[PDB]
Amino acid sequence: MTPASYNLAVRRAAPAVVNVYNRGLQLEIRTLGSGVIMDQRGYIITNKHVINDADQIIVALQDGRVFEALLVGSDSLTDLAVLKINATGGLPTIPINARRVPHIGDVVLAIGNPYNLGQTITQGIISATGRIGLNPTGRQNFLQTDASINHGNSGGALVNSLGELMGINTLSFDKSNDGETPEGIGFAIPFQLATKIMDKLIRDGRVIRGYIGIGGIVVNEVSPDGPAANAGIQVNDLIISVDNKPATMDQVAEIRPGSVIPVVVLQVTIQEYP
Amino acid sequence: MTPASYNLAVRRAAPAVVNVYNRGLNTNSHNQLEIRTLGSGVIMDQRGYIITNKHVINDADQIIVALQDGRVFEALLVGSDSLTDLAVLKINATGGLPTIPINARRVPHIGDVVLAIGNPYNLGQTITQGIISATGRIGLNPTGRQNFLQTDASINHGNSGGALVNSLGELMGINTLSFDKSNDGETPEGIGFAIPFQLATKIMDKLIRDGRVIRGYIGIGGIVVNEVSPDGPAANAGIQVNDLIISVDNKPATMDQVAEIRPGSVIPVVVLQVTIQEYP
Amino acid sequence: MTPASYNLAVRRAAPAVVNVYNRGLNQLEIRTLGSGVIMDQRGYIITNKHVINDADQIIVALQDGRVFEALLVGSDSLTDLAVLKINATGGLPTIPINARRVPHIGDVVLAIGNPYNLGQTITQGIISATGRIGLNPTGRQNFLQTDASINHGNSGGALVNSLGELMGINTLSFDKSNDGETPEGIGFAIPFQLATKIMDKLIRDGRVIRGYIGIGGIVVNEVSPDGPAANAGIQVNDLIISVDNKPATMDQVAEIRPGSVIPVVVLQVTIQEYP
Amino acid sequence: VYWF
Amino acid sequence: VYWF
Amino acid sequence: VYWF
Repeated sequence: MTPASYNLAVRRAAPAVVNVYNRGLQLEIRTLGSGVIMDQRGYIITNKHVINDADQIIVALQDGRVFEALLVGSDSLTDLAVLKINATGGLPTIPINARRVPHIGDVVLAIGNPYNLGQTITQGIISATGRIGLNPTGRQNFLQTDASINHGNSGGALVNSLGELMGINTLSFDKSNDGETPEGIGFAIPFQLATKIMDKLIRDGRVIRGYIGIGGIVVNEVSPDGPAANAGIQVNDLIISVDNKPATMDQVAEIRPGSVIPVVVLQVTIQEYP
Repeated sequence: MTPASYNLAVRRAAPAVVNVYNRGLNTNSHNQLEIRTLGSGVIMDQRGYIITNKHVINDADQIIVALQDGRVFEALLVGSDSLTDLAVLKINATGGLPTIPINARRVPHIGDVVLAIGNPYNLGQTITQGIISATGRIGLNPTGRQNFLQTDASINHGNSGGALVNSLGELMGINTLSFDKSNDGETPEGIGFAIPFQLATKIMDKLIRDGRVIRGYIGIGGIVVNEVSPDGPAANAGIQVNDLIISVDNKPATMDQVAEIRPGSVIPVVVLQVTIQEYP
Repeated sequence: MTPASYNLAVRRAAPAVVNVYNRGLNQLEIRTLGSGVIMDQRGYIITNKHVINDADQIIVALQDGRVFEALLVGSDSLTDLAVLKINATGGLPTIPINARRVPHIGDVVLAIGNPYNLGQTITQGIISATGRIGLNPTGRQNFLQTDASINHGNSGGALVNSLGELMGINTLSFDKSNDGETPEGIGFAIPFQLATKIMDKLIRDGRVIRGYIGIGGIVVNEVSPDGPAANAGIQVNDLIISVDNKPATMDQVAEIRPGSVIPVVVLQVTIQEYP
Repeated sequence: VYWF
Repeated sequence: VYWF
Repeated sequence: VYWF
């Protein structure tokens, strides 16, 4: 027989997972992390928490090359950041299958640089999808996995047995309150969302979201309100059609500022989410 | 091609494992129902019988069961068993209930890939995978002569009472607890225990029938018999003091044999008649 | 459909992984415990040195019930390996080994040991990495890294692939955190190739005979004094190339027997056993 | 919190 | 330790 | 560090 192995996925994807170093003024390493080479142009996704307050960001490929990288953009909400390196002899890129839909139970491999020991691969499965993550009241779409994720894995890749990118490993449940240590609970930003964020970053330098004038279906805040909610809308009440579309959270941010949008229960201009 | 995956097992068995909430009336000062503990449960049949861990539902004023399909029910406690830490709940459902796949002929093997289904830290149903690490385990520290399945499938607070199934979605056991307890300092990794499905099922039927697991208590403590502390009463039938024994009810010399014999039946003990009492 | 399983690897390899107890004199009590691997029918067993260090009596127990008093045939501090021997007739279960198999990153692996003396337990993971330096800052040693769960008690036990072929001897897990977090799934094992090589050495010389020159550190020079075995035919501080008919390198120096005259360029030295 |  |  |  032949030994059971996910070496295929490793050979296909690991080469594109790089080690990220956030150095800060002499220049000293402030934090380690990982990153994924998305395409030949040299664009790399990583966690914003990894490259924050970096005086100089360095990327090191598994093939030995090392580059200084350009921070094209970052997003707090998604904790995503996009880097750029200018290679010339070709770059290894992460396999991406946009038609593939991750399923709970799919086998996955976490690829990163844990504690700077060097690139390591860990395997688990997709434990859940559509998870708000480590902290509620500020939901998101997270992928949950039990593939061992440690400090250093952030910004790295989560791939299936074919080497296809499933997500970008972000943080991990380190300790539930002041009591014990959770085991096998890690999160990753879904590749589909990371791709949509990367493109926005490459194009604008940041994510331009469409904000209007409400916070906290019904409409009412458990704390004060804002200005922009004075273009032609009531106080606290539900709504239906917004910009020739029946009821909506992700669509208002998807609209770019400057534009005027009609509402009901009749026009407002889109401001940028502060 | 096709990604390696255990989704088939997830699709088949996950719908049947529920989130269990233990709420109390004297947990806050305004005595409004509030979560004291939470864990998981496994729907065994369509009558609404659910298995969970006793420790998950001890002293509850209200037991809430939530299914992945959105329905929420109040559950009745039909019975529990300290020795195995199993409890059986019962919800009153109409419209039908999802039930966990059981293959009574399947024999679990060390090395079998396994999936743990539960609600760790109340994040919502999560699936973790490992293999069956061992069988016939004491798990705990004392005796608790209740064979445990051991597994490295990640188990956390909230997984108790939940399901451990193989790659075919078949029930292997009920997850009961993580070896989180290292008597001093360290944190074990990948050491979790689960009650074997066959034992879980026998316990359940006994709890549904008698409302408690009736066991046979002969009357001694401590192969050979001998207690470091005083012996029981029922040992004054037809036996010596501190000795062994072989055939008890026509069979070679057993622990879990005594308990299985109904109380009141006169049994022949060798080295001859004794009456079994219900384990006190 | 049959349940996905690695029971084949368990049936093939588990019987040869034994529980090891390092009993010392307080009378005779358990100081530490661990695991070991029965390598052949002669009774030789590999395990970790640290698992048997300073033991007054080493006990080996097999999954079939037999228990034995064990003989310490040798040990090596660098690779933290140790060989024991049990006088067992009647036949001994042996560990499957395929000298031709190349372990690959991503290969599914099972750790076999006796964590917290709970009894033999099998955990599953994959080969996370190869040729690593473990925790040690920098030592002439390279482990296999795996996420198969290992705990106190797994030390000296077997790391096998889905076919039951010995991949390595589990040693330790990654120790501490950078900021209060406990590392998860980072364990190390000595590659079965190096373990087999060290075993045979320990069996032949009662220990590991390594050839040490006389300098500390391509390039030669130290931040601290150099050894007396450097005044045979070399200079103070500089680089070297061909040494004993071979172009420039570490492991080769140790694989050379002490006393031998080795031609060193940039011309002959005499190797002195590693002190 | 609906930050529409 | 037993419990019969 | 080196130990030759």
